[PDB]
Amino acid sequence: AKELDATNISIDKVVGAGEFGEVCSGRLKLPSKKEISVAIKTLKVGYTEKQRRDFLGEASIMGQFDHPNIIRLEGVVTKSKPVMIVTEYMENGSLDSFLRKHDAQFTVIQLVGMLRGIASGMKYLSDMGYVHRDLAARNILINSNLVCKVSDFGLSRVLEDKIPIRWTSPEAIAYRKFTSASDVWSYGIVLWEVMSYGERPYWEMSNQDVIKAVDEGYRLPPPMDCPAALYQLMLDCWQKDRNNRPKFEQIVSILDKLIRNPGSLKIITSAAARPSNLLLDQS
Ligand SMILES: Nc1ncnc2c1ncn2[C@@H]1O[C@H](COP(=O)(O)OP(=O)(O)NP(=O)(O)O)[C@@H](O)[C@H]1O
Ligand SMILES: [Mg+2]
Repeated sequence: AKELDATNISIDKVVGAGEFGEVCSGRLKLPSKKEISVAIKTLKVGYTEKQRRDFLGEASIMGQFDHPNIIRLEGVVTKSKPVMIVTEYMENGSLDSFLRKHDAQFTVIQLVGMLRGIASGMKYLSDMGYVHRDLAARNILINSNLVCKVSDFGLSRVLEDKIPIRWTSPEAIAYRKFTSASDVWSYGIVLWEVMSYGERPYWEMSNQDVIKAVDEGYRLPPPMDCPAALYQLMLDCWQKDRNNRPKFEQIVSILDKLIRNPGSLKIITSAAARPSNLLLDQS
């Protein structure tokens, strides 16, 4: 992480709050004198050593990536207090809360563009040997041009040697087997979230029932007017055998084909006469 000079940082307004303190919008003056919009996260006063380590540790992971669909770290302030993390500004906030404001208001192709961005960021993250472990719409940020970027590296780990039940693969729930294929499972959940405009995966089902139902082969049902190609992709991401799930590169390719031939999205799926809220996948 670049150590920033605080004279180049100007804080505007508080836009949200996190575990470690506040999130503000503001401006960063770059060494070239160009000024850019940024988000500024500050570590609360009277922080513990653990809080500082976790706060800056997440920035250290973020900083190892330089990709259009991973949130960009502009730098940190550590040599004065409060400690700060400065990232690119994402005008439309978190993807799940953004989509809930706009139910049924985007085209299928717009939604597919969002999904393609997320998949591309994940392809790079997995190429770099990281497993995110908390890939969920609430951890995707979306900018003024609807570009979606992976964020929140608080649970991320290098592949070597509370976790969000609704987004976690059955094998990771069962015995902590986290791999890039468990992030592909999570991607399938994000795909359902996007096509559902921010509906909660598995609604408010008891966690024990989410675990049992999924292990028994039950899957989230097709969102309203969901293209067949996209529901099939969800089912593929949710294969019981992790070896049968697509790789992120394959997901990017699948979505690129749908963008290239939007007519393919005209084939729709539904399941109105099904016996239960979750759908048993035969496959
Ligand atoms: N780079 C950014 N640009 C604009 N807003 C941001 C940025 N980073 C965080 N925020 C906003 O700050 C608020 C608090 O951040 P955060 O608590 O990280 O998001 P919430 O996470 O949506 N999802 P989660 O905390 O995982 O349940 C949210 O409304 C974010 O969308
Ligand atoms: Mg977050």
